[PDB]
Amino acid sequence: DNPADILVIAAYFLLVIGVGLWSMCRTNRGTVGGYFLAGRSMVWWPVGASLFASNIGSGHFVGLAGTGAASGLAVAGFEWNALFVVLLLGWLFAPVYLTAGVITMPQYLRKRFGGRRIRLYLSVLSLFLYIFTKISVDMFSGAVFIQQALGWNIYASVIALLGITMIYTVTGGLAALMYTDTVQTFVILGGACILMGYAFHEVGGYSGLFDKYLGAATSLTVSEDPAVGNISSFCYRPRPDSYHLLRHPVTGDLPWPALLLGLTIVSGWYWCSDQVIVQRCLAGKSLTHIKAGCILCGYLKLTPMFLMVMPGMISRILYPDEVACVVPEVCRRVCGTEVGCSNIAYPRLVVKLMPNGLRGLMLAVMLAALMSSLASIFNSSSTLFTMDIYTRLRPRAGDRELLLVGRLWVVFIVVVSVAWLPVVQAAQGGQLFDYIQAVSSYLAPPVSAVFVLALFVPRVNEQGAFWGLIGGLLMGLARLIPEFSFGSGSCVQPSACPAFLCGVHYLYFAIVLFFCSGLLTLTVSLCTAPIPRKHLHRLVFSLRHSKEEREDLLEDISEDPSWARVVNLNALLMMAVAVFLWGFYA
Amino acid sequence: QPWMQGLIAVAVFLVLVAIAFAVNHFWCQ
Ligand SMILES: OC[C@H]1O[C@@H](n2cc(Cc3ccc(C4CC4)cc3)c3c(F)cccc32)[C@H](O)[C@@H](O)[C@@H]1O
Ligand code: NA
Repeated sequence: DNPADILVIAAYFLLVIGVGLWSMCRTNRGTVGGYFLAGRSMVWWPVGASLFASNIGSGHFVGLAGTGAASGLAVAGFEWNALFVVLLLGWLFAPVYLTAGVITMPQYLRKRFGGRRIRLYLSVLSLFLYIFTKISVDMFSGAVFIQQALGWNIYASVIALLGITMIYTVTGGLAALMYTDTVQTFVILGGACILMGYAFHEVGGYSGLFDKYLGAATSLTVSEDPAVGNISSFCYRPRPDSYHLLRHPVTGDLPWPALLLGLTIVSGWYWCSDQVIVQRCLAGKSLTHIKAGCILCGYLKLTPMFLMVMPGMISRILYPDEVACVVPEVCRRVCGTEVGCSNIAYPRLVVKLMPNGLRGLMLAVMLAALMSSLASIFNSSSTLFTMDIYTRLRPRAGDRELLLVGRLWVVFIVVVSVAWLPVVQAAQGGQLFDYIQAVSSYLAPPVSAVFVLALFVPRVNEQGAFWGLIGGLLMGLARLIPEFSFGSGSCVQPSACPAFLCGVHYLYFAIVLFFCSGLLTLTVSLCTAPIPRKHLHRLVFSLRHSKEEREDLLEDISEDPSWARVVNLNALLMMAVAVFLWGFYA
Repeated sequence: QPWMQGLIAVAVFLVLVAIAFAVNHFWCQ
């Protein structure tokens, strides 16, 4: 309502419109290549900025600050795992996807294994995973942020947000979102650093955070409800391993073996196997540029500890009776959620700490985060649907029809997400960010398993790869179904779920499920008749440098020696900095 | 000390990458 906020939001919209108009004037959106793969013309800084911006949504502010508030700094693990896995994208996965000549990741499996059915299976599974693990988090965390910071209607505001991002997505191709993602990455980091600064000033520096956080308990630990009573000292007190990434392998909330192995498997899928991230790398002008983009994205994937997780911990320190409330009556009075109020951590810092001018900037940050993630999901899902499902139903379709079907799919997935908004608003508190990481850990590891076996084990054939994916979903669904049955509850009200099904951390189930899907794929592969070498040139990590005539069931990825040498040294320096920071907070 | 854990972590990582250059140099060529 102060004019400075409205001018900052209009200035942000003018930046995004301006870069969109410039990209549309520059690039060709008349062809499938241009609109879905940016012309394969995207140099390193759009690729890095877009990898970052496609990933960091409103979920990262609300979820990582919230979980920061609730559980301390191990949740940085989600982000910091990414750092290692992006080097598997640029150096292992991205080269093979450039030599395969693929527009989609289901198409890669079509070329590698050769059935009609692995491509269709994976497209449909990918579309569900984007409704459940990507669109859900953006709608939900957007709606949290609006409820707390703005106070507007959390239906109408989400319809408006989903509708503006619809236009932003359909209007330009992959070249408009990736240039716009360079501005959105600048706004996200810029405004998020300014909030980090205000937060750290309020606790009295970095020393302030680490001497006040373990003391930051609520004073209201007695419920008016009988059979709740005096709340346990275990839940309202901060965890005494709050300052440690590497938490106890059986009793830790994020066990360290589960963080390192189990997140690498789920991050495997998310960064190396999944249309949303990999489209950014299928649009790079060459492999050196993809690799350089993968370095930038890695350094940006450090920033979320300092910009989201530690600010959420400062919110617990500053507003302990509101962010760290345990009494259901008090939590229902504070944010409307009986199971806790972690999720208000990030949007209370914006309300309480930001002056007249910068509240607007932090609204622009959440909008930049929300729009970049939602647009990237809509565009990738548009590509999946168009180029895998619609080219099945119409093979002789052609590049004008496929762009129209592409643009109408964005309208349909927006309408599906409006339909889905009440089911995601049924998630009560910080439960949702556990559900998304649980669903990612039950559906993604069989896909991680087939992509690693597709890329490194040429014996693995179509029967193996398909029956591994279906075996994989059967095991994943055993966990997912019985769980969601028993609910979550809270630490105050624990669920009646049987220890067996869920004592085991969901990221540990990721490791089991990966090796079981991989084992089933290898076993059914080794039983059934193999795929020979004439079917496999430039589709496997071995044969990415082949030049031989493939028989089907940009091809040249050799880069300048000097620029190769530069990006290879920068991958090693970025891993040293990663490893130092994991040691520092271990 | 956090700083010693950081430096020790980096030192172990530089040992592993030195091993990776050793193994591919002697066992791929
Ligand atoms: O699947 C693994 C991938 O997860 C991505 N990712 C990270 C968050 C943040 C987060 C995480 C956990 C929690 C609560 C403790 C459970 C709250 C918030 C996230 C999200 F909120 C929605 C959707 C994907 C999200 C990371 O960016 C990526 O590097 C990683 O490979
Ligand atoms: Na984003």
